[PDB]
Amino acid sequence: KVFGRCELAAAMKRHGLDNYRGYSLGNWVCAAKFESNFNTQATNRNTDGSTDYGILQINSRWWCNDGRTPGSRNLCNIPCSALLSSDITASVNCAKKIVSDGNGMNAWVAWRNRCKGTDVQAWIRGCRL
Ligand SMILES: CC(=O)N[C@@H]1[C@@H](O)[C@H](O[C@@H]2O[C@H](CO)[C@@H](O)[C@H](O)[C@H]2NC(C)=O)[C@@H](CO)O[C@@H]1O
Ligand SMILES: [Cl-]
Ligand SMILES: [Cl-]
Ligand SMILES: [Cl-]
Ligand SMILES: [Cl-]
Ligand SMILES: [Cl-]
Ligand code: NA
Ligand code: NA
Repeated sequence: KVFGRCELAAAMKRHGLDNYRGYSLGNWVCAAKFESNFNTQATNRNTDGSTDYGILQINSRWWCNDGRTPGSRNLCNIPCSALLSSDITASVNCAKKIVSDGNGMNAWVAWRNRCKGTDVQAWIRGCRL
């Protein structure tokens, strides 16, 4: 599924990401935008052979199991394919673990490089939330 911006904002809000670990909702929407262009089916292969999955491009090196990232962890205890669902629950729940892990949203490269320190509230501007 390719979410609309506000649709995703609302879904993320419903799933408790607004101000989760202090990260306002726009951070999460910004991250999703630049990680996946709001596409739940996005996958990208990393240089180490892991793959990033889903709307928040959660990687299989640490967070999910895709059966082809040897030596990796599965800290969200999910098949990576679950992160490709049109239902963002699994991604959100995993993202909550990630962002809780001490590094905040810096785990999301695109967030660090494209959202952090920007006016992320712009990403939820105009949305009914
Ligand atoms: C939370 C999450 O999974 N974020 C992704 C990053 O992990 C990806 O970065 C890449 O992650 C792999 C596995 O840890 C690293 O080996 C790789 O070096 C790292 N790539 C970079 C450029 O840092 C990122 C890839 O675009 O996608 C999400 O942000
Ligand atoms: Cl868009
Ligand atoms: Cl915000
Ligand atoms: Cl694996
Ligand atoms: Cl959802
Ligand atoms: Cl933080
Ligand atoms: Na990425
Ligand atoms: Na894994």
